[PDB]
Amino acid sequence: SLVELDPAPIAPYRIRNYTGFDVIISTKTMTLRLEDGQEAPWSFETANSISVQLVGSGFQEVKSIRLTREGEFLFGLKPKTQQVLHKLLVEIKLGKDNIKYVTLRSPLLVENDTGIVVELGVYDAHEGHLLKIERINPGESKPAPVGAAYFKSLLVRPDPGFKYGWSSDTLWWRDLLKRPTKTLVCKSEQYGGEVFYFRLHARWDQANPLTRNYPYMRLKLTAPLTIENLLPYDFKYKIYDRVNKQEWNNFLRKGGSIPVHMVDLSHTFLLGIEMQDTPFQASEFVVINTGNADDFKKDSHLVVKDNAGMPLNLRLHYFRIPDGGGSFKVTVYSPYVILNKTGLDVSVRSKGFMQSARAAAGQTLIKARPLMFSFHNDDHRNRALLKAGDSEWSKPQSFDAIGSTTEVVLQTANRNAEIHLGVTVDSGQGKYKMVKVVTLAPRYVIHNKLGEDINIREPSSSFWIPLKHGAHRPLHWLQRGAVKQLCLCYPGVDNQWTAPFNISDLGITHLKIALIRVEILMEDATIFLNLSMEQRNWPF
Amino acid sequence: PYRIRNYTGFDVIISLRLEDGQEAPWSFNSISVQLVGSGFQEVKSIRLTREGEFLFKLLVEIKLGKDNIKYVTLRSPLLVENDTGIVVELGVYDAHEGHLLKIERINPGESKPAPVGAAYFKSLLVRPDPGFKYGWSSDTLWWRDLLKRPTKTLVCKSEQEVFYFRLHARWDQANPLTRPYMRLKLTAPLTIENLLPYDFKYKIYDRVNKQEWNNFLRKGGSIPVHMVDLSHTFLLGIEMQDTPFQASEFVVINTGNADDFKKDSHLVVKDNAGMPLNLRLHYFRIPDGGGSFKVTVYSPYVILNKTGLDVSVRSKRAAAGQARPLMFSFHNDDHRNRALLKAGDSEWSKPQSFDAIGSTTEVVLQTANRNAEIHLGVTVDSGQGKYKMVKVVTLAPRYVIHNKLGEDINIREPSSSFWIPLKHGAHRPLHWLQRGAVKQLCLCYPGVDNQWTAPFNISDLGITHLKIARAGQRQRLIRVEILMEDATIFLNLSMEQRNWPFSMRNESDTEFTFYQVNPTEDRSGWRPVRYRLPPRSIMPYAWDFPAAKHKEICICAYNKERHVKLQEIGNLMPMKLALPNGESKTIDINVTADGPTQTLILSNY
Repeated sequence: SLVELDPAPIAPYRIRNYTGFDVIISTKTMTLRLEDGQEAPWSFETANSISVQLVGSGFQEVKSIRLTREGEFLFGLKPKTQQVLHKLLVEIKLGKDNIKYVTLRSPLLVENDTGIVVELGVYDAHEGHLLKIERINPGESKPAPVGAAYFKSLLVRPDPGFKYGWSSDTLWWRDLLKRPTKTLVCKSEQYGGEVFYFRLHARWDQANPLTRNYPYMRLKLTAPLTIENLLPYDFKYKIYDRVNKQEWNNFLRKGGSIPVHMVDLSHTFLLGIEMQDTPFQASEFVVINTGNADDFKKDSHLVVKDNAGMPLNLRLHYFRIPDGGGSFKVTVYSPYVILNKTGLDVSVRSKGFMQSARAAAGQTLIKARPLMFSFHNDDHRNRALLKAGDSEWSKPQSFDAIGSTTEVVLQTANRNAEIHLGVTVDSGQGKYKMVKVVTLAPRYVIHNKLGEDINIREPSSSFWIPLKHGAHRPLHWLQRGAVKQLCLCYPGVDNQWTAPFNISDLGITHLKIALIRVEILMEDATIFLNLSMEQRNWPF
Repeated sequence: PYRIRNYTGFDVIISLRLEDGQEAPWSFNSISVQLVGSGFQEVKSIRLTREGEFLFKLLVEIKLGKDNIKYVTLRSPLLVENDTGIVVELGVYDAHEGHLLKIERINPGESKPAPVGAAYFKSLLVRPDPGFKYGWSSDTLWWRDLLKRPTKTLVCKSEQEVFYFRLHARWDQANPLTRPYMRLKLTAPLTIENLLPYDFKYKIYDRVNKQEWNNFLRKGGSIPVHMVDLSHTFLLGIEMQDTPFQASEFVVINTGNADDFKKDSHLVVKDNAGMPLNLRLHYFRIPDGGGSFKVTVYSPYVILNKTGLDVSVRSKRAAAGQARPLMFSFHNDDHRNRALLKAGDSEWSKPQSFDAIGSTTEVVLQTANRNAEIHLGVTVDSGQGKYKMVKVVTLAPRYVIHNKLGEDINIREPSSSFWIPLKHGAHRPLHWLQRGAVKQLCLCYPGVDNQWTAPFNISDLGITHLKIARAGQRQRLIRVEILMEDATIFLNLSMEQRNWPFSMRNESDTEFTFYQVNPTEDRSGWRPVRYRLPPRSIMPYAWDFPAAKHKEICICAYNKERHVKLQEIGNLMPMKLALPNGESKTIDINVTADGPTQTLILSNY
């Protein structure tokens, strides 16, 4: 056999060298030589401190670097030339893997918060020469070389394959102390009009005085615009710059987000969408960013008209990227999404407070597409009306109550049956938190697990309907009464119907047929009836 | 399968000799009835297969009862129904000689006929039970007078106090035997029903026959009144015991013939502070009663405070008479009227509907000067059975936790340093919660140097397993059952007395180590917990962090790692390990499904 055990449970450092020089790290016995850009694990087999010497830098070996606390600790490189005090920054981050990541670098950091590879170049602006160039992956950061961050300037460009040149201005920390926020312009090598845009924000602690004497900054590079699609459909979008009059076309799936590097935030630019697979036309342009010269208020809504002409008022959410220096995300969403899960084709109308009732835009027939829904204005007194099949229109229902289940009883046309629906209104899960999801369901659903086919009938009614084994079916039309009931029979002729059982009484109920267990359980405004053969002892 | 009731006023012979007033069974399909000493011939060819009223004047009533037996009452076509609650004596009166012939008792609910032959010539009189000491009816009950005036008040003076019946006579207008085929129903003139959640003492006043009448009525109770006449305008006044309400003013429950007072559809009670409550009065006319009716005092809303907090309700003024159930009304009857709730030290709520029949809503209350919220569940239903006109509004906690672990436990929201104790066998509402879309909880054994568990989502309905351990002790599995009753998510914490969902079975000659993969934003609380699986061993495992979306494990051997899932059946994808002696080993990985348990088998290839 095997040894049965109880389920009880059971290189702590990783050092990277981003200094621009080869380093030698020795404990205060064990040595590790690291090239520039390489990382290696580290363990201590004085206390828990190391000593770092930058090879070929002309700097003394920094002693007594304790690696136990986390944060950014600055050490003074000892041969000061002319009151220059160059600093080595040791950054320690305790990651989620319970491993302290240790970065040896200069205090100037460049953060790539874009989705593409960015090349950072070390530039001598007096000589016109690019000393070195390092690549930064998306979501990563790289520093200027140690020592060179004080004297040399910086340039950024995208990945060469994109054929965009270096930034037309430099990234100089003494200029960034007075002007930390800057749009970085990169001209194209294939089109004079084509111009890639970065947006740079520089940030530091305003209490540390060393940033007035040394580049102790972080330089975050972002996309100036990000477009998120939280509709339940895809769209093709069209960005128009009012200045110099360019238009850029692209595609965006449901749930997706895309960065744009083709617009500058000093220009007024506009968004237009054309939703795919939906009875709506292309939208008009809405102002998603104003310029420094223009004074347009940016649009909070986006109108799409269907093929009949009725409007749908989508909403635009703006989120400023933190530490981004004015770069933002725009999100197109529908304020309501109605899910028709009744099985019957459902018409939805919108009625205002003092306004009249109008039909909803883009209503199709069922297999049921999700229906984007908005009111004509943003009143809390606005309500909606529902119609299921050949039923009468509903009472005014509220789609604003977050986390609510409501029974809706519809009287029906030319008969005395009634349709019973369950309406759930929730907020969308995760990133769809600003979208109110309205599920329309039948209130009663019966499911057959008896092993064979069955016939069901409400006992105040001569109208019977079958139900196959393993098939679920809703119970739409019901006869009027306070308590709702049902009866079962086998499909053989001259078999007898059962006693009536209340289909709204939650719990288990036994029922003899010529023992059947009916369990009755509510789930998201829908009472589910489950029929089964009782495989236990009878209660009497 | 037959039962014959001889109510003819004579003795009959059925071909069974049945005397007058005696019932007897019968089987066999027709019979013949001889009325002995009546001066009539033998009625024969009496079919007993169909139900109804058949005339031969002689009447045979056949009723197919609940015990599917053929009830066969032989009678005259003049029947007196006792639909009152007391025993009624019926007398056969000869008004030309002042002469009472026979006296027949009628129990409540049943009916008794006039004698055959004497119905067409002699009049009738009713009275109550002679233990009540009330005389006969002052007027006579003559059916020719009832053919023109079918509805009357029957008055009975006391023998040392006036008793009243309401008589209505009904018949088929298309019957050819008009001018005595009729039914004479006797009802109480008034019935008062209490559908309040408190008892009251009531008092009936009247303008004519100035006579106050005081009595008591419990909750859910109904009482007939025989001391008033429907020709009199009379008034009802209630006073509820064990309430903070005072006595009510008199409202008009019956108008007279000569008066023009409107019948009050409402009844206002006032509390000890002066705030009003508008109870409603439902009137139900008794069918074929001749205008006798039932009045019903009910509250339009009953608010049940099941939260455990002190709750105030306002109506858009404050509610009157503010756990006992709270009767609630609005100032008027508009569907745009809403209410506001306050619970404890929280702000007032959004406008809530008490008219939304069959609804469960979640109400979130921002508390005063702190960033915690109170989460409530509001359920609005109609009452059960006879309470269907009352709207019942239950205020409940949104979340309730229940300890069935056997030991005491401590609970904590994972974004909070504030922990709450929880004794064994104790229900507790989770009122105050931190803000956020995903509400979570953590458990810990009491005492320091004990670690908290992984967070689990308390809004995800179903079964969730959670691993817990004391300091230096082994792990035990907690079953967390999360179920929604009605605006109340009950969390039940028990110790799992079932095999664990996973069994790591290392059949190979290689020591492994396994851990749950980092999902990364996340709210699983993932920390590194590695387990050692020595060669030829087995150990049950439950997810270390059940709040993760994608859940896989990572097995590790000789600085090699392999992610494997734990729900699929696997694909026997082997893992190649480079051993320090220079050779290579190959570990086959399979997942079998033993019922609810998924077993991971690592073998040698």
